[PDB]
Amino acid sequence: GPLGSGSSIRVKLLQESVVKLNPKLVKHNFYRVEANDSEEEETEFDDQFCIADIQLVD
Amino acid sequence: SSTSLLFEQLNFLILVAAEAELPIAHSTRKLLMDNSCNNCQIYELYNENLKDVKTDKDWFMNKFGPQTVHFVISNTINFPFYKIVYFDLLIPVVSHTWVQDSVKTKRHLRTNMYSPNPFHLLRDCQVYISKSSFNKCEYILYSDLLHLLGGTLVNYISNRTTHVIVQSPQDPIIATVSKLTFGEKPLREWKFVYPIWILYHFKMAKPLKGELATLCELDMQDTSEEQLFAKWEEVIGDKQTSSSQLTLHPNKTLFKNHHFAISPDLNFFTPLYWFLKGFIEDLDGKVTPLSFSDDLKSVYQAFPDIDCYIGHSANSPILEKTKSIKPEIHVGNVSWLFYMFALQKFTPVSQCKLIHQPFHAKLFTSKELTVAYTNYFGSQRFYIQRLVEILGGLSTPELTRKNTHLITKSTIGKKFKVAKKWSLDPQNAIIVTNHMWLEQCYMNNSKLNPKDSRFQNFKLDDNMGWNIGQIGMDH
Repeated sequence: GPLGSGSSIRVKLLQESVVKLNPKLVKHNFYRVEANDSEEEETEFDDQFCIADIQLVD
Repeated sequence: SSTSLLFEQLNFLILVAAEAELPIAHSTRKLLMDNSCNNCQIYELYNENLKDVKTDKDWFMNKFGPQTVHFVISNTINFPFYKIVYFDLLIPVVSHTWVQDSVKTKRHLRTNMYSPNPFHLLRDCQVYISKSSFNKCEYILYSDLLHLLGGTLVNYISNRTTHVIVQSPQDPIIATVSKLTFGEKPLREWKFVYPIWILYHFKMAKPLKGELATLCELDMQDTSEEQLFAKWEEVIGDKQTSSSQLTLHPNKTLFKNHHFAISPDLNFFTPLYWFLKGFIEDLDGKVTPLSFSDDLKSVYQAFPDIDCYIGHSANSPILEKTKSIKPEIHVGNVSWLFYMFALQKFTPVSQCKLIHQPFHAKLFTSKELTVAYTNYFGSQRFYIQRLVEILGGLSTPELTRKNTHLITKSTIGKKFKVAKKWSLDPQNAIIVTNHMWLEQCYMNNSKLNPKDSRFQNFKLDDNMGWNIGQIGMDH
């Protein structure tokens, strides 16, 4: 049933933030987001995001 | 007044509930027109005698089509075609302030927070359900109820995630999300809750408060099954009767004269089965759980009133044997129960949607089917998430180079422009196709060619009958 060891979760992060992310987390992949649409005032129109696949901690 | 292309190619219907509301309807129509809406209809509820005419889907499509309606603007849900607009056609119903705020902020704001439905208690929530806590049937049930409560389901963690649903402190997602730090500033302050946070709102139809709110919060000391059982019993147990859930859903005999056999391929956490059984019985339905060891002929002979089967998988041998014993039995899934609850009418599965039958075997893998989508609003986004999930793929609200497909119904917006260019780049080669490709692949259980001309039609909004979720419904 439930996902287990070695699986990952999706985390949406500012591209600027990736280099500062906790280095003890294992990143499986990182993808640059394109054509982002802000649907909240809290997100600015030109914010550049990425998606990181972060491995579940052991 | 200022102008823009904000509402380009979108159709609106404004429902006026009282004569005094006409100036608000006029100002909203001006806002829509000045920002390039395709069409704006105003309909005065108070000026037709609707209580003697069936305002069903055919009535609505004939009166307000043939093109689709992208949004209904209404400060109330108290109009007789709300259920077919919202639960069937999947058209958002939003207050006038959604238009005002969307123009002010120059963007299409999320519709959930602007729903006038008082049962949409979770409208301000963006909820991540942990797949390392729950099996597939639990995940689907919690997703269904979150959606019925007006919340947004997300499959990614961000600084906008308001709630993370977990089963127990043993879920490794808790420590993983808690370690999302930068340096050490956290991505945000996290709220981990047990699924009874969802269930209480659904069962009681009122906000969680006081000690019951605190009991729904993740407690790292809850390391035993017994402790989890005890919290479930206090929050949604038989001493918490549905105080006003039936005020908002007044058909208390929805399931009268129906008796549901529950397949063993639904392996719920046991107090979640108790919740589901109580939900059915509170609506005057009857429940019999089936076991893999039952002699089905004996069970159906002893309970000849059983007329419905509820199961997770279309390919269960229990279901095959059941159909040979009871050829006329209703065959549905748990989502079907909640759809009938939303419609407030018992409805044969053939008149419901593709997602209301026990699920096909996975047609695709995630490597084959990881789809972005664009130009869908409100409950359409939930539907495409579910459709992709039961096809065997993954869905994403964002577009990246990981995506294999972009699903769209029109040519507007940034993602369509980017993905069309990517489709011509041999280094990328993403496929752009419409939602009828997804729907027909599932309905025919076959990997159809997404470049067929019928799936390259990006003017589907020209016909309301092509709304996503309509394929597969019998009249």
